Amino acid sequence: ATFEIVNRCSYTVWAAASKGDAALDAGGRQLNSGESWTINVEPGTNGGKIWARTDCYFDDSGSGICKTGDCGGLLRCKRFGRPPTTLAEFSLNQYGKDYIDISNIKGFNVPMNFSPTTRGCRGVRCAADIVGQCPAKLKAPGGGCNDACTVFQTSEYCCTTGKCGPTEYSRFFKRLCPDAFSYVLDKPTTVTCPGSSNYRVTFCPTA
Repeated sequence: ATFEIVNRCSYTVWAAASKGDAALDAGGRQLNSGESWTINVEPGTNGGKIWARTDCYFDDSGSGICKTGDCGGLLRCKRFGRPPTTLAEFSLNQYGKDYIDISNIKGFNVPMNFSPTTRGCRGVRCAADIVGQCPAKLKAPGGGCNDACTVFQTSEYCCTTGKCGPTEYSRFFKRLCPDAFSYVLDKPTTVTCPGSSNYRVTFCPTA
């Protein structure tokens, strides 16, 4: 499948793409405002993620540090990023269907739009001012709005027993971005698309 990754933010972001155990394509790249990066992901990819990182320094060997979404200090991510990160998640060619969603289970950093560029399904979006409204206990000094698991490490917020309910924190993310997963057991806002679809992810889709 082809993913085009479009930075519509006024600020530079460092896009990242991984399936946890490896890079997807180059794994990461700088995107200045308006730039687009087209990547190829292998059919059958299960548990792929896309996100933006903010405020990154990298040396000439591709080593450094971002304030949100850092993936062990590399430009080209092999691993998932440090929260807070708004996540585009996908599993492709799963019994003939692709499954997409946006998640705030690991917090929020940049607003996003994750849509098909082929026919047969709808996109999803989380484009509210979650950082501006974030609660002080979840505000990340680095930038962004953490999830309450990250911060408090309780069974309830992390859903460690497999039984958990929504919370004051999860409801905050849900109130602002109802189409994004707000906690691990939220009613699914997964979208099922035809197998082998192509997509666009747009950072700051409205500004």
